[PDB]
Amino acid sequence: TVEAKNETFAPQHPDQYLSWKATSEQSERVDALAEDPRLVILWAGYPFSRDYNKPRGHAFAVTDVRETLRTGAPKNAEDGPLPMACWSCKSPDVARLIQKDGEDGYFHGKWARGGPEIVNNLGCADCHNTASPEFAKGKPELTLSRPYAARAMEAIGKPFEKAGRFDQQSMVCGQCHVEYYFDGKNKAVKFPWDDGMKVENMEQYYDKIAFSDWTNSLSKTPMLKAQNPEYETWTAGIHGKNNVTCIDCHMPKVQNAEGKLYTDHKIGNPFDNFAQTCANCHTQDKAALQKVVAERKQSINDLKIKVEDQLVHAHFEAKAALDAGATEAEMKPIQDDIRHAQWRWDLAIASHGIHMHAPEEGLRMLGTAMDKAADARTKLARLLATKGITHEIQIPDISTKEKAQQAIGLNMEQIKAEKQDFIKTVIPQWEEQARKNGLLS
Amino acid sequence: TVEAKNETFAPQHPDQYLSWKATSEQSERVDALAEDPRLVILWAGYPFSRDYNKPRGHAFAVTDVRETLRTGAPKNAEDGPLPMACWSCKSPDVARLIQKDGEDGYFHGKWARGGPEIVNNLGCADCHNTASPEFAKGKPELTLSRPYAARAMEAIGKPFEKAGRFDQQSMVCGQCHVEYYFDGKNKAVKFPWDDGMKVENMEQYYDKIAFSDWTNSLSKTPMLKAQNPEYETWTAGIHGKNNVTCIDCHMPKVQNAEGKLYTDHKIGNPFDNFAQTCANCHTQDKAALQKVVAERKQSINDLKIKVEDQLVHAHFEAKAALDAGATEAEMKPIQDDIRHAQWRWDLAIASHGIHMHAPEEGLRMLGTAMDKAADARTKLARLLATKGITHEIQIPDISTKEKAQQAIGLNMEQIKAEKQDFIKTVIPQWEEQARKNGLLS
Ligand code: HEC
Ligand code: HEC
Ligand code: HEC
Ligand code: HEC
Ligand code: HEC
Ligand code: HEC
Ligand code: HEC
Ligand code: HEC
Ligand code: HEC
Ligand code: HEC
Ligand SMILES: [Ca+2]
Ligand SMILES: [Ca+2]
Ligand SMILES: [Ca+2]
Ligand SMILES: [Ca+2]
Repeated sequence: TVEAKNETFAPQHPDQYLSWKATSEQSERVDALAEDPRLVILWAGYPFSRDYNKPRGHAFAVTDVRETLRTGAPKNAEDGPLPMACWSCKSPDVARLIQKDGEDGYFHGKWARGGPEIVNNLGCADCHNTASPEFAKGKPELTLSRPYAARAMEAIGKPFEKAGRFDQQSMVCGQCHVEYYFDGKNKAVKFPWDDGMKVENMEQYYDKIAFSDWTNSLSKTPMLKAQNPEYETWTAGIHGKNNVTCIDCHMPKVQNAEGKLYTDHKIGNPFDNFAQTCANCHTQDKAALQKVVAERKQSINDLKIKVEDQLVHAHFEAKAALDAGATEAEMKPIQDDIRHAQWRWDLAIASHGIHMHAPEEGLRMLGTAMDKAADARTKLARLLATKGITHEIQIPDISTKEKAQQAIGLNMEQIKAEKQDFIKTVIPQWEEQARKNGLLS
Repeated sequence: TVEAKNETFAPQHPDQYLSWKATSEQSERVDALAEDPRLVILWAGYPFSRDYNKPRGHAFAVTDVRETLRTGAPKNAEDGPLPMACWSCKSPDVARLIQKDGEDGYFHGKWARGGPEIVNNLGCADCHNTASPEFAKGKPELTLSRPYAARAMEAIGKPFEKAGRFDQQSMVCGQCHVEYYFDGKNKAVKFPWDDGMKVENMEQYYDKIAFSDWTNSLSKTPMLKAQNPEYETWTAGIHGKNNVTCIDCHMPKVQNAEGKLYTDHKIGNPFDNFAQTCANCHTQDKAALQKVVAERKQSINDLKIKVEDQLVHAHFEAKAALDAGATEAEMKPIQDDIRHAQWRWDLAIASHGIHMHAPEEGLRMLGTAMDKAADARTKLARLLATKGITHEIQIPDISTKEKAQQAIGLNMEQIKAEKQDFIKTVIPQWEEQARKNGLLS
């Protein structure tokens, strides 16, 4: 009884439906690896070294997971590199499948299996109990449609059904805008929050089970990957500490044409409606506030490049240590430091909003990253020395995305061509099947 | 015309005189070396590695400058390690001597020479144009009594006499609460503010004139020493950007018993009068705001110790490279890194208010310090290796202040005995002679 066909709700809720659909204006897909080719090196061996763009409007979540090189070109339902869990934060068909087949049944198999099932845009049933008779009368009836998120919120002592209205607001965004990992043989989504939401707590959670997302193919380090920890970092920042919710900024109360107030569902940049967002609580003018946010952004960006350069050197130094005959036992302490270094950097800047939500916390995390990178590179220079190398390790040319990608051994020409053929041929098949089954208009 | 004898003003200004005098209640003198022995290594070869306490009330300025091991135990007027400029920020007798002898004549010679002349506590004439007929009538008539401070404010585009009242408020504190160095053959106070007040701007200032405060005796690095940059860091923080002045927090407007409003001159912790400081602008309660502040403090403290431990190892590793035969040319790139890492560390935390005034700036500078300390240790590991040394360099025991000080060759028992002798026999000759000459009641 979850309804994933969002247009079902346009007659009854035009103001919310129309502004929801308007995230389709937020369409520029910015190539983040082209903007920062060092990311290719830090993510070598992981699909993020192939393709990683800045987020854009919710209306594109389904298109973007279909089009990313990360999911590749599966030839059938059992094929492709990634599991069903990649659909989880992209569409209300996930809520539909979880209800129909259960959680274990949803997470089983490959991403490719969900192709003709997960087809409606990120939408009403992701955040709302659209089954409640109250929803058609205009009450939000906010709900956690994702059970792993419900279990996470209980782990940090905020069970969602007991939380008040305002805590629940940020928690619906905290279904997806969080750090997570894939746990178990079915690769089910889990947020690593059992020990708390701080970078140190989560690093402790992964280290006590020896978890790794992948092995960096330069340094052979067992690495952790961070993903957009907005819920965690917002909680740590000044706004979170004062109960200023994601909604206060990103879904403000606005007036329709008749003057009736409703929640703006065009989720995007709060600066676009400054008068209804920051000016509700701040007296400073829009340009003054933009300029503060811009300066924190540039401070964080400058420091983040310095930490990435150290890390690029650490991975290439480890690779030269390995080629010189370093044993596993000689590399272990170095790989510990690189893993912890990169984990702190990644978490610090995996959220594109960190300079706004908790800039001090991002700056703190980068400083602790840089401390471990220093340990990695000092250990490495001593190790290379016992192998008779005492000069500076030279880095290949990584000045562009394409050069960084050939240097780590990716055959990009062939990767892109197989993707192109998959988008062209498989996607219309999936849509044809979904329409046939009544899953898509 | 300058009046250094503060008590002169008691009959006319009881509310201000009484609150001013009450700084003598902030009497705890906390030993920062004992809390943090790494400082003794980073400042090895410099007077701060002998004695460094946290600041206490203005009432103690003249006491603390006379009692500090840093000023040694001069036998006569041309003796001792420090110049006249150490008096500059401690007493209104400085304004009297600058007027009487001029700025050059005041700065010429040793600290010891001012001993029988600089005798009255930090007071009225340091911040007030007391000779104005408006002063006796109850108007502040704020003034910059230090001309080097006046040229510094011009240098940052904020001449004092053109500034509004609110800028002038913070400028008075800004005569002393700043980074400075000693310039030229008479060792004149100078604020390195010509290129601006950011860490990077002052770094350029010093590196452009090849200036060094001292040479670290372990690494032989020509080093820069930072001093309490409250004015610079407060300007960088969110309060300074919203024109919340030093005064709004540290010298608030209060009522006397008769209800007349006056400025509390008991300059201290703004949390002691929360209802008249933070509560003027914030609706959070005291416990909540104390908690956010203590949290920033801990964040900066933790990261600071990380950078310090890196810099402790760098200095000892540089010592070991020198002992293993490294030439000046081989040390030079390492020493430049040490100098830059340590400059950014020292400026980041030499203000004890940074976690309140500009916590993100402190954090940012600490992370850039860390980047340079990393480069130093990496180059040092490579250099040590070319000399046949491939093991980690063992550090001596520095777990207490006394152990650290022995490790850098300070005979603390003799230093302390000499100071005690000076405090016992010279201080009273200075005071008796000041009294005889009418300078001290
Ligand atoms: C399984 C490994 C996947 C893959 C292949 C993708 N997702 Fe996600 N995703 C989540 C959130 C909050 C965002 C926007 C915030 C941000 O990116 O900073 C994204 C974005 C995407 C994109 C678009 C941007 C890009 O990387 O190109 C793509 C292509 C993408 N995803 C693919 C949230 C989640 C989850 C919430 C717990 C889960 C699980 C996943 N994503 C899993 C995957
Ligand atoms: C798909 C097109 C829809 C529709 C029809 C609705 N929403 Fe949402 N919604 C979200 C949040 C956090 C709120 C605020 C709840 C609160 O104020 O406490 C709302 C609000 C509503 C309402 C209530 C009336 C209103 O305008 O405030 C209604 C009828 C409504 N919505 C309809 C959150 C989300 C989402 C989070 C990512 C998504 C997606 C949607 N809503 C989608 C829809
Ligand atoms: C709760 C009301 C929120 C808030 C405040 C935001 N989201 Fe999401 N989001 C999700 C994914 C997969 C993306 C990437 C989509 C893509 O690139 O194709 C996003 C993106 C955003 C943004 C960026 C918008 C832009 O124009 O850049 C913003 C500001 C944002 N989100 C805020 C995934 C999810 C969810 C999975 C079902 C849910 C629930 C939310 N987001 C909820 C929220
Ligand atoms: C509650 C946990 C959330 C979540 C899920 C998001 N936000 Fe914010 N955010 C705010 C502003 C002004 C920006 C733009 C920053 C800039 O212009 O430089 C953002 C950014 C984001 C993003 C990234 C968007 C992108 O395209 O990269 C995301 C995914 C995001 N937010 C989600 C403002 C605020 C707030 C102002 C007080 C608060 C509260 C939140 N955001 C909270 C959250
Ligand atoms: C719209 C996107 C914005 C922007 C740019 C900012 N805010 Fe807020 N804010 C609120 C509260 C209660 C505080 C704490 C200080 C206080 O007690 O008043 C803040 C703080 C800030 C800061 C300083 C902290 C920092 O992170 O550097 C800044 C730079 C800032 N804000 C910018 C309250 C609110 C709101 C209440 C519902 C809303 C909406 C906003 N703020 C929105 C924004
Ligand atoms: C302008 C009104 C101010 C403000 C807000 C403060 N000062 Fe000063 N200060 C000076 C010296 C030498 C010290 C150390 C004294 C000692 O330890 O013996 C201080 C100390 C302070 C404090 C710390 C008080 C405490 O209990 O810890 C504070 C909060 C403080 N100052 C604020 C020197 C000077 C000046 C030299 C002539 C001037 C002018 C100022 N300070 C001005 C201000
Ligand atoms: C304007 C340039 C100044 C100057 C010269 C000083 N302050 Fe502040 N400060 C504030 C608070 C709450 C503290 C205590 C922090 C804590 O409780 O953990 C401080 C601290 C200082 C110090 C150090 C005092 C010490 O004994 O260690 C000094 C020398 C100092 N300040 C001087 C609060 C504020 C403000 C609140 C918004 C404002 C503005 C300023 N201070 C401005 C300045
Ligand atoms: C007395 C010691 C305090 C303390 C503990 C704090 N303040 Fe203030 N504050 C003021 C303004 C204009 C802002 C900007 C946010 C906004 O636009 O409202 C702030 C911000 C803060 C924060 C958040 C930013 C940060 O530095 O982390 C915090 C934690 C904070 N303040 C604490 C204004 C004032 C005042 C106006 C005259 C005064 C007084 C204070 N603040 C005093 C304090
Ligand atoms: C331009 C201002 C200025 C100059 C010049 C100056 N001081 Fe200070 N001094 C301060 C301020 C402000 C404080 C308190 C703030 C702090 O120390 O964090 C301080 C604190 C002190 C203290 C108490 C704290 C401690 O370190 O034990 C002593 C002692 C001291 N100074 C000695 C000296 C000596 C010796 C010299 C000259 C080498 C000197 N001062 C020069 C501004 C100055
Ligand atoms: C280190 C700075 C400082 C010193 C020392 C100092 N004052 Fe002040 N005084 C100020 C400031 C700042 C103001 C506030 C000006 C304003 O409100 O704009 C002020 C205000 C005043 C006023 C105006 C009325 C009022 O209370 O606002 C008088 C009178 C005054 N002080 C007298 C004195 C006396 C008497 C002494 C010595 C016992 C003294 N000051 C020492 C800084 C200082
Ligand atoms: Ca975007
Ligand atoms: Ca992860
Ligand atoms: Ca103190
Ligand atoms: Ca200095």
